[PDB]
Amino acid sequence: AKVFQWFGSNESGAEFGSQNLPGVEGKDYIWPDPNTIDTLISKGMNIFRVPFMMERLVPNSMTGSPDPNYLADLIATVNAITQKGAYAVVDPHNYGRYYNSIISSPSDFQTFWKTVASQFASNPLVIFDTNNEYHDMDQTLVLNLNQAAIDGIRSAGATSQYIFVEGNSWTGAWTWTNVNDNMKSLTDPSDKIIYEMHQFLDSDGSGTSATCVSSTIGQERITSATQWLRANGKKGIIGEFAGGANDVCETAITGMLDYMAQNTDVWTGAIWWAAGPWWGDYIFSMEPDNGIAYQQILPILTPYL
Ligand SMILES: O=[N+]([O-])c1ccc(O[C@@H]2O[C@H](CO)[C@@H](O)[C@H](O)[C@H]2O)c(Cl)c1
Repeated sequence: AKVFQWFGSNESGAEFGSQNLPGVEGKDYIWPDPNTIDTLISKGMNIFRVPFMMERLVPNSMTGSPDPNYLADLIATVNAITQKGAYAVVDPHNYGRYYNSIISSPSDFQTFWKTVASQFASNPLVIFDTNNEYHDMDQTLVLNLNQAAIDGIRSAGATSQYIFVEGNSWTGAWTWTNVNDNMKSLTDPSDKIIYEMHQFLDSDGSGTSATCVSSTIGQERITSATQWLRANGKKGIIGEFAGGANDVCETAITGMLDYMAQNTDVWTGAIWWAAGPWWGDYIFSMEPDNGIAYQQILPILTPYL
């Protein structure tokens, strides 16, 4: 049936308006629509990544208590995804930073992660994602933060769940081998680490242009990462990727996914960026029924579902 272990979409919105903390639900940010998630599940997607802000979930100090109202909506979003059998990725979309400062204390980060994991420890369809897109920060620190997250998660008794770890350089697949080699050393008593890498297809890899470099750029940019995963005995996932609704990008997307389908010994699947209810005319919107990617990219993703 399905080609990959996991194939689905980011469900963005709870991390919107990040300049406004705590911000106001329904004004600065919004949670995903369970009904449009239901539509994507019906099409065959089985994984939904849910960005949220660390500061909204655990304000002021990451070692403190959660904010009950924001936590309630995270739980509602997650448990609805998982009630249907799909996996829900809990993603503190924080770039290795808390109140815009590098998270320099692995012990504080471990406590944050025990707190979060304790809210989901009996749900085997939750996936914990240590942090979205570490960047511009010490490389040993990135390793140590990922390890601290794992340690906190497992200390909470959340042992059935996969943990998505992310590297430096915005966890890019194309820069993985030269930047993130030290990530090979991460340890997990559950043996459920997945190396989450992101790959955009525009000139600079920022995912801000709908134009892709070429019809083969996706395969090109993930090839070395694929060899690093295999040689190091690791498993990976593409946790964010996108291209514009045009021929070159559509061919790049197909070529990337086809290459990944030939390498499922290491690639567990792929997650599109992004669906969510506040994208409007976003160049990559996967939100049913009118997102441009839902209209023009989903027909090329269904062959893998
Ligand atoms: O590796 N690079 O040469 C490179 C990586 C990332 C870049 O831009 C960032 O891309 C992120 C997504 O891949 C995005 O979230 C972030 O906002 C961008 O700054 C560049 Cl330009 C280059």
